[PDB]
This record gives sequence, structure tokens and C-alpha cells, in this order.
Amino acid sequence: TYKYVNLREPSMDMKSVTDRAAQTLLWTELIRGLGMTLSYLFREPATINYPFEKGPLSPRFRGEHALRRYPSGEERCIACKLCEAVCPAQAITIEAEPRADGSRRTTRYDIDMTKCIYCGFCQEACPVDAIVEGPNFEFSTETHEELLYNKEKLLNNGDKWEAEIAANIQADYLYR
Amino acid sequence: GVRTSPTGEKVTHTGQVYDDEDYRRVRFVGRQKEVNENFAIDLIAEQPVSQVGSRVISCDGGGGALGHPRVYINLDKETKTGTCGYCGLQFRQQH
Amino acid sequence: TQLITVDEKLDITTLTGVPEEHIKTRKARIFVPARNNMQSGVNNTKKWKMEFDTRERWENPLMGWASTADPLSNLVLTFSTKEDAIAFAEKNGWSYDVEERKVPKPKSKSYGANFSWNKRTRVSTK
Amino acid sequence: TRPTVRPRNDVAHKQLSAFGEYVAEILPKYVQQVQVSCFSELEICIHPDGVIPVLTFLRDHSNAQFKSLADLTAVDIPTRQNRFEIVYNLLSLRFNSRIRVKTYTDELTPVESSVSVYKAANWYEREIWDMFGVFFANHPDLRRILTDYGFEGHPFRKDFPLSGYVELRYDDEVKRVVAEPVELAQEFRKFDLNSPWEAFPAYRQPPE
Amino acid sequence: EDNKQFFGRHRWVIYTTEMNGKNTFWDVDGSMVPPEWHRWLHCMTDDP
Amino acid sequence: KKTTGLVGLAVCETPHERLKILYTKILDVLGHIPKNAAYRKYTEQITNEKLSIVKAEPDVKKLEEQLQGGQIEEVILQAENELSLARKMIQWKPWEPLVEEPPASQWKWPI
Amino acid sequence: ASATRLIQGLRNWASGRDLQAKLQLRYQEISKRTQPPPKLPVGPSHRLSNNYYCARDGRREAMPPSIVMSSQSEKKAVSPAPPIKRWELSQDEPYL
Amino acid sequence: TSVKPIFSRDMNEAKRRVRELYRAWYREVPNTVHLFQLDISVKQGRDKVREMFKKNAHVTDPRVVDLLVIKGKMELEETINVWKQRTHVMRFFHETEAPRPKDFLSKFYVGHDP
Amino acid sequence: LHHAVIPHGKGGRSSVSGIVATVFGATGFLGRYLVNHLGRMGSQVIVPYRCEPYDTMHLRPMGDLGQIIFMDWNGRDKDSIRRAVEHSNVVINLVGREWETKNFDFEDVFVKIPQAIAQVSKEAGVEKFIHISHLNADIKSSSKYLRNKAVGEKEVRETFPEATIIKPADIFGREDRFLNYFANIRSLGKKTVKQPVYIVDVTKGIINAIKDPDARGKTFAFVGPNRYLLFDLVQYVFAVAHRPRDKVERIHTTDRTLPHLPGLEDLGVQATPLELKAIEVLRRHRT
Amino acid sequence: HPAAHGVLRLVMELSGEMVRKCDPHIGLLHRGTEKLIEYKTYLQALPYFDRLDYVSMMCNEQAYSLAVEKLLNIQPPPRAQWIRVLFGEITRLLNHIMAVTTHALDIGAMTPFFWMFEEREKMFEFYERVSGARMHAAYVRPGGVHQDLPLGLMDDIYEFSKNFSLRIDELEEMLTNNRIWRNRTVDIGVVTAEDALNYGFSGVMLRGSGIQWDLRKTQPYDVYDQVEFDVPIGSRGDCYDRYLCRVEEMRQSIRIISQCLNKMPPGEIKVDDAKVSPPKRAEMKTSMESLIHHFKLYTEGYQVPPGATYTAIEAPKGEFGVYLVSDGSSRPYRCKIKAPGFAHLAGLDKMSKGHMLADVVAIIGTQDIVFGEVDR
Ligand SMILES: NC(=O)C1=CN([C@@H]2O[C@H](COP(=O)(O)OP(=O)(O)OC[C@H]3O[C@@H](n4cnc5c(N)ncnc54)[C@H](OP(=O)(O)O)[C@@H]3O)[C@@H](O)[C@H]2O)C=CC1
Ligand code: SF4
Ligand code: SF4
Ligand SMILES: [Zn+2]
Repeated sequence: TYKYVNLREPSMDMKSVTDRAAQTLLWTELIRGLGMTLSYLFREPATINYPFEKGPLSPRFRGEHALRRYPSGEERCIACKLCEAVCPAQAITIEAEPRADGSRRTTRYDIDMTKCIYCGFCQEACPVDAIVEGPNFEFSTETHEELLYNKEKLLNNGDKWEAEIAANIQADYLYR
Repeated sequence: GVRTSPTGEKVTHTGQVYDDEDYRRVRFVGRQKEVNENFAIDLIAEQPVSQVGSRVISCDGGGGALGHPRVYINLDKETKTGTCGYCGLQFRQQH
Repeated sequence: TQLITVDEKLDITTLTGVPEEHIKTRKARIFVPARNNMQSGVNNTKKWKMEFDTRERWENPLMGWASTADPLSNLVLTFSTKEDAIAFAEKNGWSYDVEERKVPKPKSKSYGANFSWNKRTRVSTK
Repeated sequence: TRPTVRPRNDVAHKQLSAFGEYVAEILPKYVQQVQVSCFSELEICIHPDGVIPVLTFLRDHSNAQFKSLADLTAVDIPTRQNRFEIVYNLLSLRFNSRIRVKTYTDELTPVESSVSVYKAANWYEREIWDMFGVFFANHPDLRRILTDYGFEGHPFRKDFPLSGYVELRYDDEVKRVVAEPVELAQEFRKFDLNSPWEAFPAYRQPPE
Repeated sequence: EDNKQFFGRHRWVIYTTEMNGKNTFWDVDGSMVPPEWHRWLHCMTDDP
Repeated sequence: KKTTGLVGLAVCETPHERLKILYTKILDVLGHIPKNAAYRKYTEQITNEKLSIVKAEPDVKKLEEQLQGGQIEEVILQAENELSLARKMIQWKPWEPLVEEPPASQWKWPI
Repeated sequence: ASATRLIQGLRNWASGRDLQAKLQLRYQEISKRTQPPPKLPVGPSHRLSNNYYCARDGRREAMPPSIVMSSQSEKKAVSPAPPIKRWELSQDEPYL
Repeated sequence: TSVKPIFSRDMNEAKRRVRELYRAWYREVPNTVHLFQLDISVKQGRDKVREMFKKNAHVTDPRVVDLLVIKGKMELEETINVWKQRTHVMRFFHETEAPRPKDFLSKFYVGHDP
Repeated sequence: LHHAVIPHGKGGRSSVSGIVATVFGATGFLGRYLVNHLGRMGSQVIVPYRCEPYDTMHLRPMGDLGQIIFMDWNGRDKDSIRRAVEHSNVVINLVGREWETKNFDFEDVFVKIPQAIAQVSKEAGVEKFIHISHLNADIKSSSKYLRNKAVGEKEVRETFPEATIIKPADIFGREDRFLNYFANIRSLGKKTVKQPVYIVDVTKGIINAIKDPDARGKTFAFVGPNRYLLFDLVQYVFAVAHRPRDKVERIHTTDRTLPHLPGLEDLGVQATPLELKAIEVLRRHRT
Repeated sequence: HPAAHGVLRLVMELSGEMVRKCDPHIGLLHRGTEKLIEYKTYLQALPYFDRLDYVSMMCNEQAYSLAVEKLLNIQPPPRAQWIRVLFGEITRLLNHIMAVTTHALDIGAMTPFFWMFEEREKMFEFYERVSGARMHAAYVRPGGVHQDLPLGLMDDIYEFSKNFSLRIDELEEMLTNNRIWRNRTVDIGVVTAEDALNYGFSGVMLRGSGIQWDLRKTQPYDVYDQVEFDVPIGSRGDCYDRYLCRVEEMRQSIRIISQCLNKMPPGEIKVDDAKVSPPKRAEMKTSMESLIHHFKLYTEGYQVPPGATYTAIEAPKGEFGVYLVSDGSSRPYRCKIKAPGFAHLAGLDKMSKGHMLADVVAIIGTQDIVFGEVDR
């Protein structure tokens, strides 16, 4: 099925040619364009006064790169290295040791926030859901030294809030 | 549980704190070292030793699909408590 | 159109752009890769991998990473025979070593031999 | 079988089989392989001394029009006397069929430069020269597009490693942007993932 | 939060002066919100 | 007709007889081409059947119903192009047997 | 909007497309969040008692491509396909 | 072994085309050092041009010499046009060390240069 | 000695070299080229700035990832200077202003600054301290500037014995003071000998001395390879540029050689003349 | 700045207010896409196919996923096919409205750009509610669509359909019936059918100049054969005609969205195969084989049988082709992309052989360039 465009002919009737002549010599369609633009003038513009009104979102945003921990407990990661294996720019870096207990843990857990391209593959991949793409997007950093997060940075960034993260996960653990 | 180092810098949960021959001290000049304040080692003694009377029990982690996968741990040692590898919290049996 | 053709060597190394330092300084190593011994399967065999000998890998002082000034230390090629490996190594200019293939030797085992009468080949447990 | 298995249609398989034996009948000077995959697209594997005759034939002849040109890539397979493969990828406008002319070549001997008969081939050919190094004899314009002007190495080979030999930085000693050998910040740790146990049984090559 | 305004101008925050002793009468930042109201304010829910 | 659907294709005033003398020229130049090649036989078959399509109809609309190449001059243009490859294929002698064989460890894939 | 009659009349007069109806300031289909917890159904998998994986073993069915001629009067010359039918002007307001 | 070379038949056309290309580079350099507002004397540039010719001197095959003629012709065309910039011409030179000599002693103090 | 101080392979762009360098000043000229050559060497450079962060923002990115570091300092106290030399392998005094201000004259920059930093450097455990000075800055006349540099040389010679006192002659480059003053004037000429030396020869000599041990305590002075007439030099500058007050006494008075003390070739770096680099650097004439 | 709309280093050699010839020096936006995918796996190197065209955020994902499915012998389930078709039409709508608005801002014409970018902001909000990303939502894995849409979205797309039909008719009110915009693009951009078929043109040029051609009608790679639409055809090969072609393809994309919503079946999300698609969380946390297939599927990558394939979708630029080369492994051996933007930039001389510089600005504007795709 094909519906082509631009196949008319100029009708040589007096009415059609004097309408096209009025269009030419009387600037009518240009006035029509001005009418359309003023019709959008007298509306109310959909702006938001920014630092008071933040924008809308979804409960599945990808932001801050926080870590979680067990209820009234210790860390949730294991250093199972799946997130370093699936990080598509390989920004994850994990060096792992066990501590004085015997349970396996880490030493060093690094995200390059430069090389992080915010897929969510480490959100889908982590079996204990230890790393979560955080909720907020306000990084705005002066130097290049700060943008290389450490494990203690991610723990203090997960300790800065979990109530947000827990509410969003309980909203959306059923889909993914 | 920070350690009174001669440098005075805060130690971490991992024993990585510096010496007097380290210039990474002088790159910490004027920029306060953010260390974790709530550790991970001592938060096991804060949790009581649970007592479940059966022999071989099941651990999930506080709710379905939020936590670690099902791990079926054994309690056959007479003097050593059980320990889930994922959780970290112990279990004992009640005869 | 029935042209010049003559049987001589090939010298692509002046065309491929890589500098003389990496032409003369490193040494290729061509081998059949042995099995990762914990698993037991030979699909990772049946090729001819070419690798380059590694060089310095210092510590990045800011993160403890491994910054290396080695552009060629992460190339590994998969071939199908040793003669094409030698021909490519001489064609593309650099030197090479040939670690020869060592296939598993066939042996002869049987459960009836495991349960003999006077012979000491005996499992003694099953 | 019936759910979640992409079903094949043997009609296109049989018609392209007949068309392939037809082509091998009518151009016996250059044909080596005529192979048909399971998803029914034709692959004609050709010596590089009949590029101009095969394309001048396959543009016309009213049993297969094939006006449209696409991808040309000379996919570098080593362990061969001829490394590179020119892949012409031709499309009809009347017939809705896709054929892949895979002609082979090496690093040095020129292919016949199809730009005289397919006008789309000009920047495709310039790209293959700038990335691989397959020279094109009797071709008007060979320059560098997609690489820097002070750059050489033909980077899409396998013999060009992933990082570069040159890397730019600005310096104020000469007030300009100068090129230095590469000094990375991280290793690009390459993970071995060629796992054994032969994930496909039908493609077992004959051993010795 | 008003219901006569549209989606984006529903909910807004008014900050006080010297909340952390920083003379924030002027120059209001982002992330001067506590996180529960950060869930409320991006319209991630329908409940305060 | 009047102002066909394509762009750089101005309408034809003599479809039939122009195409008829075209196909006689096709058969003529094909008659120069040697015999035992398959190319002569298949070109002869398709060209004589296309000409017998045309010679049996003085129509235009029924010509488009019976013969493809919509609408009209595209058959003419493709006819001129097949004449062009025929004039090329007096040269290049494609029915001669193969130029030299591949190195025989090449085309098989799994490397 | 939410305003007087004269300016709304000038808005309708500058473009007669009933501006108060569809005005791109939405107030009503702000979606009512905290939805009930959705159950995601599963179709023709996880059914017990018949799901031999060898039956629907679609990865293994990829045959190597069949080979016709190499280097190692027959009434013929078919095309790769039938000629595709010429289309039609659609009914949904064509031109002309 | 069936090989069709690019332009030549033996090294005689190779020597002919490379002496023509060197003549082109010799008369094309002072125009560029006028145009790009460089920092280099003319004879220093000519000496590094003949250095770049002398670098590839150990090549015997006719195809490789013809392909080098092609490469040099392409870059001479892109330098007589103004399509390249001051970065590229300085990239041909070396005024940013790279200071490491070929001494075994200096390759002993600086680590791991066999 | 301690790890992360040992060298590593090649040089530059997070190729870690041995030194940890604390450089004073560096918002001006010679410190900026020295920071650039250390970033080409690839070491960690501590620079204190009293000034705006924007000037060191424009001379900032020559260091690699987290290599250079910033702090604040003044010429009144010792706490910020001790904070600068908390951990420093080598340290260089490159300070000075060529015109007196309100808060500081030529007095007490050259007097007050090197006393405190030489004191806290000898105390806080640094090695191979390098101090610049001007050539032929003596007790002799016509320059409060040069007699104050002689006072500073006396102090830096007396306290902290194991230094490297160094002095170049009048140096020229892309942001030179006196050569731009020659181009930007309005004019008369006498007979006055003068040797200028290009700036990168001086800074190659400085970094070779800063990485080289067992040549320390020996003071140095730098040599122009031509050493010719002032008025011929003004003629040559106006010729290449196409056109036909303590500073003006300093440039008119004297610039002589001193055969007492070693120079360039006793350290092993090639000198570059004025004429080649002057054709290189004299842009900004008409059109 | 702006007359490149991005970066193209134009070298136009001209007799005055006219031409002689020109070369678009392109490749300044080179990023090493094929090399990086050669050193990665399938699932890991999916975002390169998300962003080699950086506007059509779902179509090129669909193209890569159809190449993997076409090689892998897996039919995707029905509801995934319908969601993929719905977002194909939404992505087509977004890409054509960007093409018209950047043509307008390149030629002058400040405000209609802004009306339609407020509409495009609404559609970015819909992509965010679906995935989370603003623009580069990966979201289309091979083997069906992953992490299906949350409850409460179709009504929003319905509301947008009504509002957007009114807004695009007001754009026709604004721009189409203009005197000097018509005078600005009528005379230029002749395309002969010979040139359109030899110079490798793809998509909207072929529609707008002569030949009846559509991948969606001819070779339906999915369920496009069950909806009522009709592709516009050109009349003279003109940028005013091509503008009308783009606006009516937007209108037909609205109709395909309407019929797709009124014929949406609630089947299932992903394939019936835990060897390609990952198992979901419930069976993951309580199974054994699901945890095994999760772990090896994300570490190793699923294996892909050896073979060389090619496919092409109808991206809003044109015949977006992708050519896979698969050694029997979990890494693709060599991939390459047929770019309609690249083949269109190859015909720049034949479009602007006899014109002036503002005509060259209109020629670059009238063909939807991104130059992330002209590079490959
Ligand atoms: N021919 C020459 O140029 C010669 C130069 N030198 C030395 O070379 C160096 C650079 O030369 P030049 O450009 O002329 O000097 P500069 O003024 O450029 O370099 C000195 C730097 O230290 C800063 N500084 C100096 N005194 C003070 C102070 N009291 N308080 C705070 N900051 C101070 C300067 O200004 P700020 O505070 O704004 O950063 C500047 O950053 C100087 O140390 C000079 O003595 C010596 C002999 C010859
Ligand atoms: S995937 Fe999760 S558990 Fe595994 S190493 Fe990463 S954060 Fe830790
Ligand atoms: S979201 Fe960031 S850290 Fe996670 S896998 Fe992607 S790039 Fe890596
Ligand atoms: Zn547990």
C-alpha cells in the first residue's frame, strides 16, 4: 500500500488562480503562521523552577552506585567478581581477601565513574543484589581525583541512605 | 575502633594505614580522609546466637527474593556453631 | 596478465607501521595451549596460539592498578598449524620460539584388569 | 520444535539452490563455492580475477537484477595464504533476495576496484584501504578517511593491538598537542573465556 | 504539593537559612533534601 | 501515459516497436556468441519468451499485467543494460574453464 | 489556562483547534503509583512432565551450510524468487 | 605462486618512481615551512626528509617499494593541500623526547630494556 | 628506601619516577616550565599558591591523574610551609618579584622567604634543596634587587650547607619579561656585554641536577653560547620583529662571565643559541 | 558549529556563490567500534550497537538482536515481538521529528524545534519509565525483550497519541504551507533513479525519489505484516517532497502505534530457554540450575554457532545493515555496519554538484545525519 504526496495540478479556473494570486500579493499565509505562533504565545509554558522543583523520574533510575548491607548486619557483598566480569567498560576492580572470621570478603572495590556507562548490568548480575544503581544524579565534581570511588566511599554512600534504596527495590524487585 | 597511630590518621577496617615514610600522607593534606565509621567485624557479636531445634535448617535472609539464595546448613558439630557463608550469623540446635 | 612472480621473502614490517623497537626487542612465542588442568576437555586445545613475552607492570600509586607501557602484551592469535605460524612470524618480521605440541599419550585400562588375581593392580576399595 | 525455535522455510532454500547451480553453470571461469545457510541467503565464493565480470553480470541479465550494493569488508582471517576477504553484499530491488560475494585476497595483490560499475563503492573502497591495506588498482581516489592524517598502521588488522602506538597530549613547552608512546592508567585485563567441552557438535572439523 | 498545577510543578521544597551553618539564605543547592522527601519529590510515589 | 512514477525517467512514446527492434538486436548479438556455453541457451530462452510475450500483445496495461518491469520503460532500460553486458561478454570469454584453484584449506570456516 | 474567557477566545481565534481540550499541561493521567504487586506469568516453559530439553533444542539445530558447486537443453533459469506484485493505492485517503 | 605486482616489473621503475617522489618532497618542503609558520630551518627539514627515505632502505621486493611510493604520494598530496595541520608536521619530527639512548649502561639503570 | 619511591620503567604519564618535588612559586614563568618538565618526567609535584586558583587552573593539566597537588601558603608564618614539607623528597626555591609592592619590597622577599623555608627544610628532613638566584648579584651598586639577592645567597650558603645554589643569566622564552619589554617599548644604546640562555637548557640542567646526586654543594652559573653586544641584540630583535626602572638599570649595567664555578657542559646538557629560538619565538609582530 | 550539526570538516572548492567540487572530510568522530566489539562478547558489547547510531536508541538494538536471533535459531515470544514493534514505531517517531527539527534549526526556524522537543521530552520520560535511562536505554537483549514494562504505561502512550496527532497537525499548519520555506527547498536535491540505485541510497531517499520500496512491506522481519499502514512515495525527488515523506511517515507511525495497542496480546517476556535469556530472580534465588545458568551466562557469555550472517532493518535513516562474523565461541569474530548515513554522505557531490553554500546547508539538513553512524 503506497500513498504518494505532491500530485495535484494548478486548476486554471479563475477562482483558484485569484486565490493563489491573493496568497502571493497579500501575504496571507505568512499572517497564518504568525497566528499559529501567537496561539502558542498565550498558553502557559511547561517549565519547572529547577532547584525547588526537581523533575519527574521512574523508580528504576540508575545513579549513585551505592552498596547495601544485611538488616542489622554486615556487608552484603561476597566478592564474587561477576560485576567485574560483566562491566562493559571494566570499571569495576575487585581485590578480595578473607578477614579474621573465615567468611569471604574483599579488600578493594573500585568503580571508575568516568568509565561507568550506567547500564544496569551490574544491577542485573549481582546475585545478592549487593551493588545497586543509586537513585540520585548529582555528582558535579571539581577535580578528577574524586571521581574514582572506593569501597569505603561506597559503604559510606550506602550508609548515607538506604530507606530510598529499600523502598525502590521493594517497589521493583518483581519485574527484574 | 580506630587505632592510635603515630601518624594520627584513622585506620580502616582493613589494616592499610600508612607509615612515616609515605607521601600519600602529604597527598591527604587538608582533605579529610573519609573512612567507614561503622565496621563489619564487630557487628556479629551485636547479633544474638539463634537457636533452632532441628538438625539441618534453611537460611534465606529476611524475605523472599531480597537477600541471598536458599542455603541449607548443617548443625552436626557438637561444640562449633553453624555458620551460613552468605549471612554470617550463627545457629545452634535445641535437643 | 602473466606477471613477474618470483619466490622471495615477505617484508610487511615496513608497512604495518609498528616501530623498530617492537620489531627487534620482543620475541614471539608460538605454542599449543595446554589444558587448564582443573577442567578436563580439549576444545581449548586444537589451536596454535601466538603470544608475546610480557614486560614491566608497575603499580599505579593512586589506585593500586597495573599501568603498563606495553601495547603488544595483550595480543594472542589463534592458528591452525605450525607451518602457517612460522610463515606468518617470518612474514610480519619479528622473532619467535616454537614450543612443540605434546599430545596426551594413549593408554589401556580395563575393569577386568582392575580385578586381577595375583597381579598387584588392585583398587582395594570398591 | 514448535515454540521458541525460529522456523526455516525450505522454499527459499530450494529456489536459491537452483539459482546457485544456475550461476555455477553460466560462469564456470570463476566459481569455487556456492553455499546456502539455514536462514536462506546465498553465498558465492569467488577468485579475485573475475570481480568485474561477475558484478557486470549480476547487475543485469534479467534473471536477477541486483542493483543495490552494501558491505564490502575484507574480514581478516589469518592461517591462510590469502588473509583478507572482500565481501560484497548485493541486494535486489525486484526480487527481495540477498547474495554475498565473498572473494578472497592477500595483503598485496589488488582486486579489480568495482567503482567503475557500482558508484556506491567509492568511499567503501577508500575505507577498506584506510583500515586494511587492500590496494585497489585502476581506482581514481585513494586517500585516508576515518583515521588521522599523521597516522599509519591499518588499525583494523589483527596485527594492530587494541591500544595505539601514538597518544596525544598537550604540552606548553612547544605550545601544541604532541604525540607520545602509550602510558595507560589501567591494564585492560583480558579474560580467558574460551571454555572447553565443545558447545556445538555438528561443526567438528576432521582431526589428524 | 498542589493539585491545581501540573506534572512537574506538583511538589516543591523551600529551604531554610543556615541548615548546616553555611549561610544558605542564598545559593540553595541540590541535595539539600533528606532522602525520604527525595523519594516524594521526584514523583516516585503518591504518598508523603 | 502521463508523467510516470520515477524521476529521471521521461515517458516513452513508442513502447512496442522500439522494444521489438531492441530484442532483435539482443538475439543478433547473442547469435555472435558461441554455442556450447550455457549462457547462450539461457539468454536465448528468456529473450525469445519475453519477445513472444510482447509480439502477442499490442497492449500496454495487459503488457504490464503479463510482463513485469513496472511500469514501462524499466524493461527498456534493463534491456539496454543487458545489451551492454552482452557487448562486454563478446570479450572476457567466461565459459572457458577455471582460472586457478583456491589453496583448498581456505573456504571452510571454523578455524 | 484556568483563566478568563477573552484570552481563551483569542487563543481559539488564532488557531481553531479547540485549545482548551488538548493543551499539553496534563493534570489527570498522572499515573496512580504504588500499584498492586504484579504477577508475571510464564507460558510454554517450566511445565513439568514433558519438557525434555532435547525436543526444543534450538541451538543445536543449526546445520552447517549446504554446499553446491566448487572447484574441488535443460529448461531452466528460474529467478531467486517470484517477481513481487505491484502495490495498490490504499483506501485511507490516498492521493489523488 | 602467481603474483601480479602494482606498478613496476623490476626495481628499475622502483628507483625511477622513488627518485621522482624524492624530487617532489625536496621541492615541497620549503613551501610548507613558509605556510604552516613552523620553527624549523629548511635544511633541517630536508635532512629529516632524506632520513625518512633512508629509514626504509633495506627493502628488496618491488611490490613493497611501489606501495611505499603510494604511501608517500598520498602524504605529499595531503601536505601540499592544507588538509593537515601543525600538529601533524611536528608529529613527523621529534622535538618531544623520547631521550633513551642505546647504551647498555643506561638500559641497565633504567629498568628492563634488553 | 621505602616503596612507591623506587622508579618504574619508562617516563611520563603515570610512569612514576623517584622524586617527590615541592616547588615554590610556579605561577610565573620558570616554575611553570619546570612543572611541565616534571610532568614529562612524571613525578608528584606539590605546588603551593597564595594566588587565585584560576591561574594554577590554566597551568594545571600538565600533570597526569592526581599527580600534581595544590595547597595554600604565605610569607608570614611557618605552619603552611611545614605543611608543604610534611613529606617531600626534593624542594626548590623559585621565588621573586621584579618590582616592589605595598606589602613587600625587594627587601624581605629575598630576606624573609628563604630563611623560613631553609630552616624548616633542614629541620623537616628533605634532600637536595635547590635555590635559584640571578647571575652576578653582588654587594656592588645600582641594584637594590641584586644586593638583596646577594643577601639571600649569603643566608642560603650559611644555613643548610648541603644545597645547590644555582644562577642563570637573563633567560628568554614564550612569556619572557625583558624580551617582551624589548618588543614593547615606546630607546638608546651603549656598550654592554650580555649572554642570554634559552629557558629549556636551564630547566634541563635543573632537572638533571635534581635527579643527580654526588654533585651537590657546588654552586652553578649558566652560560650563553654567544655573549654579545646589547645594541646588536636590540638591532636583531627589531630586525626579526620587522619594525624600525630598576629593570632598565639591570639590563643596561653588566652581564659578565665568572670562571670560578661550573656551568652547562660540566653537567652535560647542550646549549641552544639566541638566534634559532628567536626566529622560533618572535611572533606577534605586524600582521 | 552549527552548519556541520556536529562535526564534518568540509572542504568545498568553489567558483563563487557556487561550487566546483567538495570533500566531506569525516572520521573526526572515530571511536573504534568494530575493534572494541571484536575484543568483547555479545552481551557486553551490546551498548556499542545501542550508540553507534546515537538517536535511534531501540531500532539498532532491535537490529543487533535480530542478527543474533537469526543466527541462533530462536523465535522470540509474541509479546516481546509486539513490545519491540511498539518501541520501533516510537523510535521512528522520535528520529523523524528530530530530523525535521534539526533541518529547521539548521535553516533558521527557531521555535518549531522547541514545540516538538517538548514532545520529545515526554517521550524521553516514557523511555525512562520503561528502562531508567534518559536516552541510551540498552533494554533489548538478544532473545526477546528483557525486564518488561511496568503496570500503568499503555494509557500514557494512548494520551500521547491523541495530543501528538494534534501537535503534528499544528506543525503542518506552521511550516508546510509557508512561502519562503517552500522557496528555500524546492530547486535543489535532484535524484535520478539510476543514481539512487547505484550510489547506494537507502530508505527515505528511495521513498522520496521514485521507486516503491520498503523492508517492512517486502521482507517483514517481524509482525509488521499484521497492521494497516501505507508508506509515502515521492513525486519529483525534492526536499519539499522529502519533508512531506518524513511527516507522513510520522503519521503512519502513529497509526501503527494505535493498531498495535488495540491488538496487544499478554503472553510472556523472554524466551523459553535459560541458555540464552537469563533466568529471573525468583527461580534464580530458589533453584540450582538457574543459578548455574545465571553465573555462566554472565561470565562466559552464551556460545554462538560458527557462521557469517547479514541482516538489515528499516531504521529511520534507511537500510541499517549489520554483518556478523561468528567463530564458534562466545565472542563475535568480526562485525560491520552498513550505514545509510555513510552511503548518503557518499552522494554529496551528486546532490550538490550545481548549487551554492546555503544549498549545501540544506542538503546536510535534509538527510538525517548523526555522524556517529557515518563513522564505524
Ligand atoms: N631572567 C629571569 O627571568 C630570571 C629569573 N629568576 C627567577 O626565576 C623565577 C621566575 O622568574 P620571573 O617570571 O621573573 O618571576 P615570577 O614572578 O614569574 O615567579 C615567582 C613566583 O612566585 C610568586 N611570588 C614571588 N614573591 C612572592 C611573595 N612574596 N609572596 C607570594 N608569592 C610570591 C610570584 O607571584 P604570585 O605570588 O602572584 O604567584 C610568581 O608566582 C623567579 O624566582 C626569579 O627570581 C632569576 C634570575 C633571572
Ligand atoms: S556482583 Fe555483587 S556480590 Fe559479586 S562481587 Fe559484585 S557487588 Fe559483590
Ligand atoms: S552500570 Fe557502570 S559499574 Fe555497572 S556494569 Fe555498567 S559501566 Fe559497569
Ligand atoms: Zn544465610
